[PDB]
Amino acid sequence: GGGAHIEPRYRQFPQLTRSQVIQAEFFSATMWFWILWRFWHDSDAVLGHFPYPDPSQ
Amino acid sequence: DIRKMGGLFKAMPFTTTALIVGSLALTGMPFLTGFYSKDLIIEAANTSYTNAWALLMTLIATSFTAIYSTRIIFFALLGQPRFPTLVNINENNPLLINSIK
Amino acid sequence: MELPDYKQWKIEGTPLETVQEKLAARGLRDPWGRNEAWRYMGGFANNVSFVGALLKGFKWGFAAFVVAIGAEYY
Amino acid sequence: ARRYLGDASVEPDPLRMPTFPPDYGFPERKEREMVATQQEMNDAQLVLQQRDYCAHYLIRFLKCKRDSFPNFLACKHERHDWDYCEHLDYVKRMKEFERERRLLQRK
Amino acid sequence: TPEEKLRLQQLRELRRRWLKDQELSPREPVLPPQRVSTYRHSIFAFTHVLIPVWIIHYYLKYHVTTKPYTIVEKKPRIFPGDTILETGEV
Amino acid sequence: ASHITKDMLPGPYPKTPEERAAAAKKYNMRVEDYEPYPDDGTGYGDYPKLPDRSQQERDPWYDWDHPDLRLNWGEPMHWDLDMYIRNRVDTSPTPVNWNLMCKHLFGFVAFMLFMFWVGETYPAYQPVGPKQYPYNNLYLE
Amino acid sequence: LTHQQKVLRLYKRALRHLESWCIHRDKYRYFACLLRARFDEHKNEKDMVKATQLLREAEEEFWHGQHPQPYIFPESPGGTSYERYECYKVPEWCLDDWHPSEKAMYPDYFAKREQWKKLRRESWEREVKQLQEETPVGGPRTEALPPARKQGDLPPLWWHIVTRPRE
Amino acid sequence: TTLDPAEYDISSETRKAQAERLAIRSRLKREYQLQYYDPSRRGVIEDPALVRWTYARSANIYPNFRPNTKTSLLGALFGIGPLVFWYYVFKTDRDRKEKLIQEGKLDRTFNISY
Amino acid sequence: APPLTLEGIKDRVLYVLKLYDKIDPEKLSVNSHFMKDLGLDSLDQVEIIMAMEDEFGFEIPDIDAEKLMCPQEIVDYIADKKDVYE
Amino acid sequence: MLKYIIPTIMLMPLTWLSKNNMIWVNSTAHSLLISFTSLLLMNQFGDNSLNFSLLFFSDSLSTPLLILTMWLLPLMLMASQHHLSKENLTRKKLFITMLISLQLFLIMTFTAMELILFYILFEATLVPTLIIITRWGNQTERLNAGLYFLFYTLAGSLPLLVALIYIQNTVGSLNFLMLQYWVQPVHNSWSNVFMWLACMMAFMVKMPLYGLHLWLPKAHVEAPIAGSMVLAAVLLKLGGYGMLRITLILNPMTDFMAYPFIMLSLWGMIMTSSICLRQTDLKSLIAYSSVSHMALVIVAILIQTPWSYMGATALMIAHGLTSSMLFCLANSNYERIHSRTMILARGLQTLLPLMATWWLLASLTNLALPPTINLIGELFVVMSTFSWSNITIILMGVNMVITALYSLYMLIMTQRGKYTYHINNISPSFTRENALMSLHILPLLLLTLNPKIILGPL
Repeated sequence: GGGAHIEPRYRQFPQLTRSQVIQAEFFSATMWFWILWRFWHDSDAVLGHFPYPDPSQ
Repeated sequence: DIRKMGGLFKAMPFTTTALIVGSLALTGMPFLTGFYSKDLIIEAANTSYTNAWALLMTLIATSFTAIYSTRIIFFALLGQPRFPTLVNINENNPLLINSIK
Repeated sequence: MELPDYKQWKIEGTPLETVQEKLAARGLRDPWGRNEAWRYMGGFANNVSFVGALLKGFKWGFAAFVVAIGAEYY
Repeated sequence: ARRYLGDASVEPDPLRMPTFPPDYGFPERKEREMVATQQEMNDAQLVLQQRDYCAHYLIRFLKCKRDSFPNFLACKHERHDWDYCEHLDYVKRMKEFERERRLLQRK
Repeated sequence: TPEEKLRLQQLRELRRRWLKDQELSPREPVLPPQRVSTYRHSIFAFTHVLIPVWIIHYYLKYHVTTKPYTIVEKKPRIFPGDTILETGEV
Repeated sequence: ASHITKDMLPGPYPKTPEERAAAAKKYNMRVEDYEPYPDDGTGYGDYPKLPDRSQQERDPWYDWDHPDLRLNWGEPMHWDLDMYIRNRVDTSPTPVNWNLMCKHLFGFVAFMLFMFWVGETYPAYQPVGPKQYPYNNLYLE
Repeated sequence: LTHQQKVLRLYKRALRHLESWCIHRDKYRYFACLLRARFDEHKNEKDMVKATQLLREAEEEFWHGQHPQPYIFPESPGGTSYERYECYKVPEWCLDDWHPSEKAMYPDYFAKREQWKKLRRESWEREVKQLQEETPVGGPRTEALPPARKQGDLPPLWWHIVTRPRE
Repeated sequence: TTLDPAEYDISSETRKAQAERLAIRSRLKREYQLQYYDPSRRGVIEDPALVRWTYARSANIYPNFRPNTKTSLLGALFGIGPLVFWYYVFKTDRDRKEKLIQEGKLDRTFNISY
Repeated sequence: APPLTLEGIKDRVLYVLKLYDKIDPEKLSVNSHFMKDLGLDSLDQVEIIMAMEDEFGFEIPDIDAEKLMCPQEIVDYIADKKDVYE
Repeated sequence: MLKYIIPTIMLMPLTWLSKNNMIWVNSTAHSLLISFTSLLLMNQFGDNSLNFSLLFFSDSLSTPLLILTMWLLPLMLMASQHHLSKENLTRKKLFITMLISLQLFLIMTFTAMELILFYILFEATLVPTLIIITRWGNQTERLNAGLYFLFYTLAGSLPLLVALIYIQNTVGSLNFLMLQYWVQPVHNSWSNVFMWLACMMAFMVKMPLYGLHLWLPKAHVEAPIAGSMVLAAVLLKLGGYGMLRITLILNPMTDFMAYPFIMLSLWGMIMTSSICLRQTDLKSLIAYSSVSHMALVIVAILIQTPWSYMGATALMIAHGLTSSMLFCLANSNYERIHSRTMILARGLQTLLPLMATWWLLASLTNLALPPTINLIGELFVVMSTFSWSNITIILMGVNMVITALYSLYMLIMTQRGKYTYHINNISPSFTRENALMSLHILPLLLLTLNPKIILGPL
C-alpha cells in the first residue's frame, strides 16, 4: 500500500520526531518573550490622576 | 466529543501550544494580539449613557470567556488519556505545520 | 504484530484504581480489572496539571528578558 | 454656544461654529480659552470631535507621522503630552460637577 | 440460536467470495491507453500576473480623462508645513 | 392499469369489514383500530373510507428499526397512511411542556425598568433630591 | 418481545447513559458493581406480577436522570458523521451503460462478472419453486431453508450477498 | 410538548392472542422479495399503497364531498374572511396618505421618483 | 486506509476475554460455546459486549446479542460490519 | 410582416412534402433559421415606434416579446420527440402542422395594429390547443380538461365583442391603436363599470386571479407527451399582455374600483404558492408556481406609474423561460420512470451526475439571485408598488420567503440515497436530454449583460 512509515500504538505512547517539539518550543518563547515589554515599561494603568476638583470657589 | 480526549501531551506538542496561545488570547488580551480590541471597549464606551444593565450584563459575559476556554482545555489537554486503543497519531505533516506556523 | 499481549499491566499503582480496596468493604473486586487500567500506567502517570501546563517551562522569559536590556543603555 | 446670534452662511454640521466650537465653554475660566485658526482647521482634513480643544497641538502630531513613513514610532512623549493637553483639558472639565454640586446646594 | 448454521456461513464463503473477486490491481488496470507525449517556471508567474497588469492599465491610461467624472480621489489634507507658521504649541 | 375499486369509495361505514381487508389492508382483522374508520367529523368529503387514518403520529423515527427498512428509506410494501409532514418531525423530548423561555424572554423584561434609568457613572447615586442637575441649574457666570 | 429478555434493553442502556455522566474512566468503573448491586437483590423469584415491580418502577428513576447528552458512538443510529459518506454509496450495477472504449479497463474484472451471473442466470427452477413448497400458507419470516437443502445459490443472490461496501 | 409520546404503556399478558399482525406483513415481504428478486425485470413495481395514496387524496373528494356539516361551511371563516380584512386595511390608507398630499406637503422637493 | 486483518480480532477478542480474572486464561477462546460461560442469563451476554465496545466502538446492535453463543460467531460478523477480511 | 408569416407558412409544406424519417431533421433545420429573420429588421426603435404597414406594426411598442415566440417552435421537436415516435407518419405529419398552425397566429397577434384583429386572433387559438390536449393525452381525465379549457377562455371573452363593437361606433374608429390621439375619459355611472368590467375580465380568466384559475392545473397535470404543447401554453398565458394596450388608455381614469383586483390577487400571491408545498405530483408542483409570480403582474399592471412597466415587462418573459424549462426537466425524468409521483424518483444525483447542475440553475432562478433578470424584474415591481402604500412590503415580502422553501424542497427531494428497486433509469441523458435542456440557461442569463433589450417604453 502506501507505506509503513510510522506504526500505530497499543497505548505504548508513540515516540515523537525530536524535531517536532523543539521547533515548536521556539514558539513558546514568542509568547513569553513578547510578554516582556508589558510591565516594562507600562503599568497597570498609564493615565494621570484626577485631582478631586476642590476649587468650587 | 469532549469526552474521550485525554491530556495535553501525547504526540501533540505543537498544536497544544497553538490552543493555549489563542485560547489565552480570546480571554481578554493581557499583552497579546487583540489587546487593542476587546480591551479598549469596556474601558472607553463604558463611560457613556449606557443602559446600566449591559454594564451588569456584558462584563458578566466576560467571565464565561474563561470557562469557555478552560473547559475544552481541561477535558482535552488535562485529564488522563481516555479513548480506545489503536490510535495512530502522527503530527509530522509538512502540509499542516506549514499552515499553523 | 502480537504486540497486544497480556500478563503485563495487572494493576499495581494508580491511586485511582486503589478503590478496589474502597469497594472491598463490599467487594467485586477488580474483575474485569485491567481493561480500564489498559493505559492507566506508563508515562501517563505524569500528565502535567495547572499553570505549569500553560507555562511550558517558562523558558525564555526570565533568561531572555534583559537580552535586549541593554547595550548602550546610555 | 457662547454667541447665540445668527449665521451669515447657513452651513450646518457646524461649519458655522459659534466662533470655534467648544465642548461647552466658557463660562468664566476660561472666558476666552482660545483654540486654533479655523481657516486652517477645515483647510486640512479634520473630523468632527477633532474640533475640540487641543487642535493646534494635534495638528503637529500628524506632521511628523507623515515625516518618517517606514517607521512605527514618531513621538511617544507628544502622544503622551497629547493627554497633557487633553487630560489637562478633560480634568479642567471634571470641575463642572464640583461647582454645580456645592453651588446648587444650600445658601 | 443454532439455526443459522447452514446459512450465512455460506455467505462467509459468498460475501467474502464476492469481495474476494473484487480487489484487483495487476497489469495496470488503467490502460491508460494512448497517447504521447523548479527554476523556470519563471514565466508561469509571468503568464499569471504580467498578462493582466498590462491589459488592465491599457484600459486606464487611455481612460481616466475620457470619463467626465471617473475615479474620485480625495484631497491632499495639507498640514502647516507649506505656507504656514504653527504658531503653537500651546 | 389497476382495474376495479382503486381507492376509497363512499364511507365511512360501508360494511367496515368489507374494506380492510378486501384489498388495501390497513387492519388485518377489520378491527385493528386500523379499520377504514377514521372519518371523524364527516360531511367533509375529506378522507372517505380510506384504508387509512388516524393511525398515530410524531414520526417515522428512522433508526435501526431493521426488519428490512421500516421507516423513511427502503419503502416497506404497503402501509401508507398520511405523510409529507414526515421528514420535518420527530418524537418525545426529555422535559415536558415547560415554558421557561417565555419566562427568560421576559426575564430581561424585568430590566425594561432598567431602561427608564440611565447609567451615568460620575458621580455616584448619593441619595439627593434636588441635587441632580444634568447640565445647569442656577446662574451662568 | 418475550418477558424474559425485557430487562436487557434496559440493562443495555442503563450503564450506557451512566458513562456519559461520569468523567474519569475509573468513575464509570468504580460505580460498576456498586450500581450493579441493585439488579440481583431479588435474583430468583416470580416472573409475573411479583417481580413486575422490577419492571414497573424501573420506568421512573431512569427517565428521571435521563438526557445528559449521551455519548453517541459516532457511526450509528444517530450523531455526527454516522451516515456521512454517501458520495460513493456503491451504486452496485453501475456496469450497464458504457459504450466501450470505456470498457477497455479492468478486462479481468469484466470477465469475472459474467461468471457470477450464471448462478443467477438459472438458479431459479428449484430456487423459486421450493419457496412454493417451503412456506405452506402464511409463513412468518421469509428466509428459505438455511442451506436450501443442497446448494443455496446464493440463494439470496445477489442483492443481499453482493451488496455494497464502505470506505 | 408534542408529545409524551408514550414510549411505555400497559401490556402483559392480554392481547397476546393478537398475533398474525406480522403474518399480514410477513406475507408481503416474502411475496415482495419474491417479486423483487428475479433475473429479468427492468422496471418499477406496482406498489398499490402509493396508487391509493394520491388517488384517494387529490381526486375522490369532491365526489365524496357533501355541502352539509357546518364544519364544512367553516371555510367562510377561512377563505373569504381575511380577504375582506385586507380591503379594510388598505382602503383606509391610500386615503389617509392622500388627504395629506393635498393640504400640506409631506415630501421633499428632491423626490422625482416615484 | 488503516490496515485491518482477521488475526487481531481473533487476538483482541481473545485478549480482553483473557484479561478478565472472572475467566481463567486456560479456558477455550475461539469456541467455548459461551453457554458454559453464559452464567447467568444476564450479566454475561450483555456484560461481555460492554468492554468489547471500548476498543472498536460501533453500537453493538441489540438483535445481534443472540449470535453471541459461539465465540467464533461474535468475531464472525464483526468482519462484515467494518468491511473486514476478504 | 410578410417577411415572417410567409416563410413560416412556407414551412408548412416543407414537412409532409418530404420523405420518411428525414421529416424531423428537415423542419428543425429550417425552423431555427427563421430566427435570423426574427431579429433581422426588428430591434429598430426605440423612440417613435416602428409601424411599417397599414394593419401591421410587427412589434414596436417596446414589447419585443416576439423573439421568444419564434424560439419555442424548434424547441418542440427536440422536446416532443420521445413517445410520439410510436405512431404513424401521416399522423406525425399532422402534429407538426397544427403545432405550426399555432405559431402562425402568435406572429399575427402581438402586432395586430389594432383591437379587432387582436380579438378574433385572440380567440383564434383554442382551435389548435384544444386538439393537442384531448388527443395525445395520457390519463383519461384529459376529456374534462378539454371542456374546462373552454367555457372559461371563451366564456367571458364574448363580452369583449359586445364591448369592442360598442366602442367602434361610439368614438371614431378603433381601427388603430396608434391613433388614440383623441380619447375622452370614463367618469362614472352604473353603465361604465360594466364597460370597464367587460373590457377586463376576459383577460383575467387567462392569467389567473386566485379565483377562476380552477382550470390551470387541470390542463397542465394532464397534457401532451413532452409538455409538447405545455411549453406553448406557458407562452399563451402570459400573452394576455394586451391589457397593457388597453388599461394604459381607453378608460384611463377609473382606478376607483381597482381594489377588488388588488387585494384579491395580492392575498392569493401569498396563498396559492403555499398550497403548493404538500403536492404529491410533480407536474402539479410546477403548475402552481406559474400562477404565483405570474399573478404578481396583475398588481403591476393595474397600478400606473412606470417603474412598474420597467418591471412588469421583464416578468412576462422572466418565467417565460424558467417556468418553461422546468416542464422540460420533469418531462425527461418521467421518460425513464413512468410515475409522475414526486416521491418515487428519489436517489438521483448519483446516477445522472451531469443533470445535477441543470436542476440547480433552474431552481436557482425562482430564488432569483440578484444579478439575473428575475430580481431586476422584481425590484422594479417593489419600488413602485411600495410607493402605492408602504404596507405592500409585508405580503410581497413574504412571497420572497415561502418561494425559497418552495423551490429547494423540489431539488433537495432528489438528493437522497435511493438505489432502491429501479433497474430502469440506465440512459445517462442522451444528448437531446441535455441539449434541449440547454438553449434556456444559456440565452437566459446571457441577457443580463445588455439588459436594455427587455424593457417597456415606460
